[PDB]
Amino acid sequence: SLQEKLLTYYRNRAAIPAGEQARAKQAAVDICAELRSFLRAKLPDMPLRDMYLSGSLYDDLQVVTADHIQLIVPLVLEQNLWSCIPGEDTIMNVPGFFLVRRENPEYFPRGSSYWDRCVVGGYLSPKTVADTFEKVVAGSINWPAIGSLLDYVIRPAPPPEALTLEVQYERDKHLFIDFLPSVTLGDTVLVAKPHRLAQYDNLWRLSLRPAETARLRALDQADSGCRSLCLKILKAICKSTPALGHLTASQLTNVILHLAQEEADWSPDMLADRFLQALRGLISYLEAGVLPSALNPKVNLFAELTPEEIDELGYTLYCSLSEPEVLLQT
Repeated sequence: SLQEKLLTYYRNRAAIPAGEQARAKQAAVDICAELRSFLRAKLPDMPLRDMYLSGSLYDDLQVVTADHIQLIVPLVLEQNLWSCIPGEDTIMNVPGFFLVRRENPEYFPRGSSYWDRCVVGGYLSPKTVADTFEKVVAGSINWPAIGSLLDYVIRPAPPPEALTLEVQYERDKHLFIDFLPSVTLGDTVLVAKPHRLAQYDNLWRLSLRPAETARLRALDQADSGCRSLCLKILKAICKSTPALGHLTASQLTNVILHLAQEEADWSPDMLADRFLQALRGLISYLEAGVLPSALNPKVNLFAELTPEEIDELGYTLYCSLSEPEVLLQT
């Protein structure tokens, strides 16, 4: 049955062995500690809360192999000196992105904040804040020496991933660590990440992952449902299948959250049914060219995909509907 094929696939392909996940997490802590030391010694004036490791490896959502960690760099902004503006209220008109503006510029003149060095025309530039950390990934830190010292091979990821480090942590296993400079203004948390395409690159991105995955975890906690299990299977398919790799975890997670709004029953025996509904739902969003965020409905999660990527994704999924088991090949 598709049901038993999906559970087999989960067990043998999607689930990451415990050993690699433990070893990857050590590598991340060591890198984070090396970065802590470097910033203490070289950028002591820069105000930061404690950096910490985040993402799907920390909330049991990573699949296939332990290869991706987010290192959150929480910058501290003075709450009276900075405000944020939702992109849809700016002339850029970009939902899910924000400008950050310097406030009280006369009363607290230029220099009253460290972050005044990153201001461009009165706004806190995510490009200038990212560039300050891109200098670290690209190598103001001596990663060869650190790597010899830790027994890892550490190097910058290839372009355009300028805030990402590749870390070979065991023979034959690698990890990508993304350094995410983050600011928090009231209850809004924003991240600077370089983007391919100026429209997004110029603005701070609203962090969506923690709220999306908290919704999913709450839904499953209440009924021990299979929503996460269905998500992980979809992630492992996309990770394992070259055409489908252009789908993101955030996109797949919102497909599942939209389905959880329509279907109350996610008991273990509904996995097969829900898996097929997810495929069909992805097809429908791809044909419309819009996947609204379940948490922020103005944001189109397909906005950054090109139209040919969208057409070719839709085709691959249409080809799989008659025999969905083929998506479980690796």
